Amino acid sequence: GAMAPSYRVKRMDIAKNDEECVVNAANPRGLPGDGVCKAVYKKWPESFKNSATPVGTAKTVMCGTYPVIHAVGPNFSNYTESEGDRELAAAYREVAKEVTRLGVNSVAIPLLSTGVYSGGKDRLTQSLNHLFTAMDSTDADVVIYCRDKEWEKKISEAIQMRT
Ligand SMILES: c1cnc2c(c1)NCCC2
Ligand SMILES: c1cnc2c(c1)NCCC2
Ligand SMILES: [Cl-]
Repeated sequence: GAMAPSYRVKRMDIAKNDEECVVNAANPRGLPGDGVCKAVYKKWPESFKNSATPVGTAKTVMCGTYPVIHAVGPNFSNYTESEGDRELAAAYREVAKEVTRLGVNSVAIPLLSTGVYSGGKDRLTQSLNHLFTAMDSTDADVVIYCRDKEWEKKISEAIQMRT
């Protein structure tokens, strides 16, 4: 575990992370995809061997010895708000199981279902709160990756609020 497990946020490409493993915002079919998934495909293409997994699950595949945790958030275009919320919570619980199993001291994680899968809604608070519910009981250093300057401030404020 980390000596004083923390949450941090960085605004940059998750393919440049400084952590012991990465969570991919994957699609269920293990396809290269877009956004976080395409950056992950470019950096760790070997990790997409047999990475297909259902919605609400995570499947880890090694790129050399570096673990890529493929986490499949729901596409809110297809799910009801209610069923989408259940699957988004579930995907993060499966990420916490994998991070624990791998014995890493740190993990890079994007906010699931906040981009192309958001159904055109702002889901920062919803996705971040499911991330916390899952990860609070782990002792890995969690580093959250985002792209948007305003999201960086809101994530930073949410982390600081609880400290
Ligand atoms: C997250 C992912 N990609 C990028 C950024 C952040 N910032 C700059 C351009 C590329
Ligand atoms: C491409 C690569 N990394 C990231 C993104 C896109 N979007 C969210 C933050 C991390
Ligand atoms: Cl997304």
